[PDB]
Amino acid sequence: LDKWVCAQPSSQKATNHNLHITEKLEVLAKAYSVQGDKWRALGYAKAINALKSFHKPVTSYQEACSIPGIGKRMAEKIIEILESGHLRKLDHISESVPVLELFSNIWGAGTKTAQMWYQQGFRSLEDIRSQASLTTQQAIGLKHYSDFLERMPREEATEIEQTVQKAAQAFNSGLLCVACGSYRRGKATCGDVDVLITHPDGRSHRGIFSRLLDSLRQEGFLTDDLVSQEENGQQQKYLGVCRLPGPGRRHRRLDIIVVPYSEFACALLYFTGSAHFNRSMRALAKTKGMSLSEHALSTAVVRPGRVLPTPTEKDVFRLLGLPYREPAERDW
DNA sequence: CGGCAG
DNA sequence: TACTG
DNA sequence: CAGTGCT
DNA sequence: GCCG
Ligand SMILES: [Cl-]
Ligand SMILES: [Cl-]
Ligand SMILES: [Mg+2]
Ligand SMILES: [Mg+2]
Ligand code: NA
Ligand code: NA
Repeated sequence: LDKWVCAQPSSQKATNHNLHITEKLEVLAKAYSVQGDKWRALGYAKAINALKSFHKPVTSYQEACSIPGIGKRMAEKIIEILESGHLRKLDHISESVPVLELFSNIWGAGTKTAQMWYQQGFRSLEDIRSQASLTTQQAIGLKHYSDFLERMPREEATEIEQTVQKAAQAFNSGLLCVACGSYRRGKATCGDVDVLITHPDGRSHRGIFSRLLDSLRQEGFLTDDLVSQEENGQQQKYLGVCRLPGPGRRHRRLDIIVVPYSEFACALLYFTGSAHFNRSMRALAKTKGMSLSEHALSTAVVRPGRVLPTPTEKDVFRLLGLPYREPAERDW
């Protein structure tokens, strides 16, 4: 399993012997991403991780092609950056890219919405404010534009997780709440706070979003809601905005999901990430005739598959033939 | 040639 | 994979 | 449904 | 973009 990142520790990227190469490829990858070339950007992402994890500085066209995640096209850009120190294509990125990046950083606006605004002639958030037709989400996103681009100290994430846990455990002391995402992976700063809630009795998790959200709204803790389907009663997730009380506090993104205990480990695995780690592991499950989601690890379906027993993260690693990784080692 | 997570 | 419209 | 966001 |  040298071809899968979920099989390796992410700490390999700590000693990156190719920054002068990857720093330029990241710029190309971002241009493709904001321009909508989802797959070309994905390939660039995997090559940047392969290069970041390689043991030595790359020096040879042959050496480069041998690396999984690097083919002929990528090799030639490498040999170009090594020989000449610069990469010519970086001076031929569409001039539209910076504006596209500006717009697609509005929460709720993606590549298709950005490309449309650009075609209609908008070039600044000012134009967007005053001429674009915005969705309820995009309007909130626009209003917290800077805040949603800002990361917070992991100490503030702990306060936010504690706020949620105290509210939830107030009306059911048996609830378990866990902070996931970059927080659980050990990062010093967190872009948002990802809270996982369940009840170990297998049933008391049902019908608690309503109680929890009202409790957290009665405190003024929640300032905006991005996604919160709370009419059908099948609510699985919540995405919104919060702010801790007092001076010098910023608006922070908050994601909550409630899960039945039977799905804890898979829910825990998905929410802890990283995202590329998840896509790698899930891609690995497919090859082994399995299917991994936030709900379960299961076998392929009948042209309804069996659900494999996964009481802990460890068991999901074991069933996929992978060495276990601490959450901090899944930071791909 | 087509998938690329679910 | 779960939302929105 | 297309588009978007979550990890 | 890369991969099988
Ligand atoms: Cl991979
Ligand atoms: Cl576990
Ligand atoms: Mg996060
Ligand atoms: Mg989140
Ligand atoms: Na290769
Ligand atoms: Na966006």
